[PDB]
Amino acid sequence: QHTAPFGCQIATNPVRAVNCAVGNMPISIDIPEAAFTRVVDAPSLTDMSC
Amino acid sequence: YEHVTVIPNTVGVPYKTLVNRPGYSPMVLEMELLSVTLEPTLSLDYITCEY
Amino acid sequence: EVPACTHSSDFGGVAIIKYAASKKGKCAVHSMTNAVTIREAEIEVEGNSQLQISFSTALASAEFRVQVCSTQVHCAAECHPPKDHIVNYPA
Repeated sequence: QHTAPFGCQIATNPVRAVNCAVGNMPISIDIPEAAFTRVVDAPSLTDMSC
Repeated sequence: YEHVTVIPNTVGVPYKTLVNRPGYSPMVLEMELLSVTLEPTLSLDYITCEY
Repeated sequence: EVPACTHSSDFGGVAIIKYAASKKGKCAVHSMTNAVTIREAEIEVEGNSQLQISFSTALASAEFRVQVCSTQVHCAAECHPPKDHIVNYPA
């Protein structure tokens, strides 16, 4: 809990390594077609200043 | 529509991804890691105590 | 403007066309490109408004002209491949 690298937090019952900042993680999300709206059916924007 | 993305193994940091399905208006998803748990498979050899 | 397009056997493309009409009436919709096909045969127009149309194409890069009533409009679309290689209906 105090000596492990990558800022590891050690928990018990069951024993486990929690929040170890090592590497990356790929996430795949299959969003349904019902959540999508067409470009033509979506509001278009003109005359923009920032 | 399948959206594949890679985020760093860092808990507490919010990451935003742009979902662009051709012909459809873009979508923005906010992802945040709350916990990353690594549980090892254990086998008890023995236990020690006071004699 | 093409917010969504997927080149497949069915109408996997969505297109929004902005216009300025003289009066209320019915106008015919037809693709002037032999590679793209529109699902809508006729729609209703009024004045300063828009219209949503469904289209089917095979090309990845699709530049097609849509003839609404008697005037033509150029559509720019970058369609993506579908999840299935074999389909259950002809096109």
